[PDB]
Amino acid sequence: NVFDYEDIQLIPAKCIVNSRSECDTTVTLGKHKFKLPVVPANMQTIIDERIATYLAENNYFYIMHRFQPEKRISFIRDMQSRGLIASISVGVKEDEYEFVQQLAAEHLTPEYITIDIAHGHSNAVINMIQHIKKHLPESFVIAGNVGTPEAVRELENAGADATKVGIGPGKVCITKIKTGFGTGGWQLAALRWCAKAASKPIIADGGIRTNGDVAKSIRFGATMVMIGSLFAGHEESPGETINVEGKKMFVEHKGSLEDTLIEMEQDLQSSISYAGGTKLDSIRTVDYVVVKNSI
Amino acid sequence: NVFDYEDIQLIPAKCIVNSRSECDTTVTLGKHKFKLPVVPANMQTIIDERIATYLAENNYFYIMHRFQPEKRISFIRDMQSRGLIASISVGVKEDEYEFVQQLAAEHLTPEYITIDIAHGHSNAVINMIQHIKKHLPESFVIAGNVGTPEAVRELENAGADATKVGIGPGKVCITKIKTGFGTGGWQLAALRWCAKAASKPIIADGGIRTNGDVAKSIRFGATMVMIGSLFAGHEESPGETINVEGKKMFVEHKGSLEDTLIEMEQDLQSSISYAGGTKLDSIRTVDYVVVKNSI
Amino acid sequence: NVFDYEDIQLIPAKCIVNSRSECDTTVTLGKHKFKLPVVPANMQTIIDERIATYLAENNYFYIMHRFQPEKRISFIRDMQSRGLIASISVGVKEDEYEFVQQLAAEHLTPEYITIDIAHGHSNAVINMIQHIKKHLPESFVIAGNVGTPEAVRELENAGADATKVGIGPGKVCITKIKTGFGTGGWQLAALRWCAKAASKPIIADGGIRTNGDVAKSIRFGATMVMIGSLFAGHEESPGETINVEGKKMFVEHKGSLEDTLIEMEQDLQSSISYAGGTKLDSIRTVDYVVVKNSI
Amino acid sequence: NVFDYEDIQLIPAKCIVNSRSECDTTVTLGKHKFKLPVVPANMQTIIDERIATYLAENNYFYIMHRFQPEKRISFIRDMQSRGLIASISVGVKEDEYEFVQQLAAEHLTPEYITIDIAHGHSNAVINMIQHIKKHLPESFVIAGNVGTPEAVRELENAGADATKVGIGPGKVCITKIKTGFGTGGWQLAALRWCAKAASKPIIADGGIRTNGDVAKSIRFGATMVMIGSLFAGHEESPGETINVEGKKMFVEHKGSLEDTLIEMEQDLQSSISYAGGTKLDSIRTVDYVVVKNSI
Repeated sequence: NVFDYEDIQLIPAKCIVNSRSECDTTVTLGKHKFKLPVVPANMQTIIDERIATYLAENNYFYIMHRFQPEKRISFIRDMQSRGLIASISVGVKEDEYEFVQQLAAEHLTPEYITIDIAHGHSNAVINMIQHIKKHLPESFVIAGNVGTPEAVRELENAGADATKVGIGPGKVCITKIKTGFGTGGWQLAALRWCAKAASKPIIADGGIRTNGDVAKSIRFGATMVMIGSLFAGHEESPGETINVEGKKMFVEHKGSLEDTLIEMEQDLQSSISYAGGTKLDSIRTVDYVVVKNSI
Repeated sequence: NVFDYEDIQLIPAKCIVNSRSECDTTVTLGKHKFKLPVVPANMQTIIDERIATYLAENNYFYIMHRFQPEKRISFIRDMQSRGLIASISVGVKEDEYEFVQQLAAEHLTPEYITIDIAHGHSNAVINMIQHIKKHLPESFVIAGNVGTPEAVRELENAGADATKVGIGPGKVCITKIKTGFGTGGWQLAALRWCAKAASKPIIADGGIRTNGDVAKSIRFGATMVMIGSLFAGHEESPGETINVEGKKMFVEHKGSLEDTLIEMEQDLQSSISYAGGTKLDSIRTVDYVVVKNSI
Repeated sequence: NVFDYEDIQLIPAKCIVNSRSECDTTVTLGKHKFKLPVVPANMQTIIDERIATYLAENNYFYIMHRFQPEKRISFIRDMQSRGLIASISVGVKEDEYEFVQQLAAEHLTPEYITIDIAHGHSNAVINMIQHIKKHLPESFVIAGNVGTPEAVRELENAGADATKVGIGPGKVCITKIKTGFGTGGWQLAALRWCAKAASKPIIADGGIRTNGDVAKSIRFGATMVMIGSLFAGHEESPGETINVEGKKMFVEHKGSLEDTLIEMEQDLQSSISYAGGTKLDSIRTVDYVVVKNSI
Repeated sequence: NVFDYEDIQLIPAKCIVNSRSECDTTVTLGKHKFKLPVVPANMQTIIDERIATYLAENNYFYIMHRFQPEKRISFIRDMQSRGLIASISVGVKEDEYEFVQQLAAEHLTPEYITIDIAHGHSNAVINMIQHIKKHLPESFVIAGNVGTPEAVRELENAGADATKVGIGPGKVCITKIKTGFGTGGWQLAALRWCAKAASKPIIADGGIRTNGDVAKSIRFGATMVMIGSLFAGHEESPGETINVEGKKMFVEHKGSLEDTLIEMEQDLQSSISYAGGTKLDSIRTVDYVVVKNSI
């Protein structure tokens, strides 16, 4: 009964809008509303401070990476002084306990904290959730990564306000190849399985290959969809651009992040049109089929 | 229980003809009889006025595109004055309401009108059917595109004389990739599903890769099969031809449309031979299997 | 429940021989015994008179093609005068009725006659069987091609001494692509299905890609296996050979037919070894599995 | 119900270690403990005397090949005099009966003897087990190769201390292609099937493509995993190395065997981490899924 993104087709329902433009693609996560149910991967190869500022300035969700952890206290302070959301990443080591205590003492509370660990179903993650909720009670805590309903439950019960689902979701990623474990090759069914157990929002993390996979993630129960590859290789992205005969970034060149986000929004409005609704939640009650040949 | 064209093999029955030439490939749609149960895609990259005249002059069904909508009233008038069928396309916008009223006033009635919309299960399409049937009662109305039995039913009930079935049927088309919705990758099973509900003729639209897929569409309940790629890239087709070392059209060169239609007819006679009959409907009662590896 | 050659693995049983050389690969068809349960395709691109003489001289089964039908009466006479089996092909047209009568009058009786028609489940084939059995009662009659158990039954009941099973068996052959009918992509399961109904020997025709597919055909109930591609492109084969940097025939070059037949025999002895027997029929009672990914 | 390595994903359990370094990857086979549950293929293209000495000196299991059988008595004597395990291969021919008797007479007892035959379910193998156990009772006897639970049972019952499972396990190996028999294309399910019957340790032989397949073999019941390709093409391996623009060995160049074994150990510690344990046996009780598209 297991499948992935490429195996699913959603079934259209009666169209009730006269134009895509009528369809509302917004979503709320905790106390804030955002333009789209998508978020760039919280990695230094995908996001940086300039991209995060663009995103927050235009009401798109972001989560900053923790590659330069010494910069996070200033990052928070600065975003919040421009009236922008501060959304950061933390780990679970002893120095991250101090970091959090530090924040509590300057009375900085980031709107969002993501605990970002490969194998996030652990007491290390559980204790960090409990520590964060003690010292920064107003922070919205996203915990992961997990791959099972028992894990989602345990993390929600520890106090997480959301969980991030995906354990080496790519079909040929390192985790899958080297360990034999994870959601690689069945990420969509894994998401469904985890979502059926969840009382709190889920961020679906990875395995996204097309804009249609965003609608599919919403059907099987995501609130936010975390995306790597589709956001990689924009002019704004980390790295260098390579007439000539067509650019490459570090593998091809996708142009402007802004155009990509607009197209994502348009494609998602089309999805809502086909779902027979006018808003994002309409995607959640469409029927679907599992196709025979998907590759 | 879902599959597509490549997964199906039809099972032969006792041959009762001494020659393919004995097999009748004709079909009727409304008040007219045609040579073959196939029709070119109603798009400007596939059909034009010269091709439509060839087709009507030789008793092949066609449906003209609406890319130059201002030419349709003259097109109708001219075909009908040469004793040829006029088969046109319309949309659902306010100006198409006027267009239809225009026709009613010059007492032009095209034999066939196709309402051609991407997501055709809509009140926009339902109201256009009702408008057409009021002002041009003698016009044979084909409505689409749809992908479900509830849609076929609703459109038939609104007054359509046929429906066109297929929602981004190609395995790697835009609709599938960008929205996650439609019949892409299971077009044959979608056709079967829709056909079981239908009281009126169905035009099966797209996913056709081989001439054998025409017989397969007939088995699972099509009356006409709408074809794009197989008709693309003929000398007569829109675009330009490119010794040398073998032509290309815009991707390869298939030669003469007339030879393609002859071969389609011969291949279809072979299908009837294998079906144990002498006419097209014999294909409808053959057994079939769903193969394991189809790619 | 349908599959093909690539989906099947046969399961080994306790080995009871000390050497492959102990295993007997012979088979009987009618009144004669042959070295191997394989036979080249009866086509002019695969067999000719020199190859047929080699085969008969060494107790391998052959069936000559009918591309030069005027030569068949002399071919029979000449083989039989060298004490060799005469095995020919016939069609079902009125002149083939005369041909047969001709034979009856010179009291030439070929040991084997193959009625070779694409869609062999027909009254044309049934009447030719009955005609042959009237005028040449001692001839062993192989009739085909068929693809169903009802067809095998009808042909056996008409008087055939064997049937040939396969209707466009190749995964990308003409019949499959152009008509949508036949055993293409499920030839092994088709063979099994037909074999369960049969009271007389079956020749399994086509879809053979490896020497292991010969054992597989035997398991699912063949007596002789007709092979095209594996016998194509030998030095002895029709066509022309193309240092240099390695030969081609018309697509690569396989060397000597004799070496190919020796290797086929050795590979088949290995199959019998793995089947836990010492003779060909041991392959018929092994267990098997249907694998998940076969391509 | 049949599958292979590529179809399986193991499901993570709650992580209980603070570091991979906490996880114990050791295994015992008979009277000795080794670093890893892996062993190089006992073939001259993979192992030699220098590699065997490295392995034994560092507490990795090895099994020497028998390509130069005249060297085995000296090999044993020499290893054992350096305080190293002697692990050799034997066949089942009459001269191997003498070889064994020879050993018994110089009172050389190798710690490990592997009876290495393609089709090892045979009385030839059964009698060699019984001969070995009579003349060298202290030798740990591994018998194979087998592919069924009845074979494992018969060999265990004859006196084998372990069995080696795999009959042409590779997807495109000779045995599969030429005979139609064996575990090729379903090696993991074959291992599971055989393991459920076994009272003694199993060595899983072949079909390993990734380090994650080691954990998968452990889940479905291996004690040691025999590996060919992943160990082929190291600087230390048999053959010759080919700036320049990147080395090849005989197909690419993998560098140092020592680095490969370290990485294998690290990857396997990660597997134990994901399995929710601290030792190898934790992998044995994880849940798993069978994915839809695996290629």
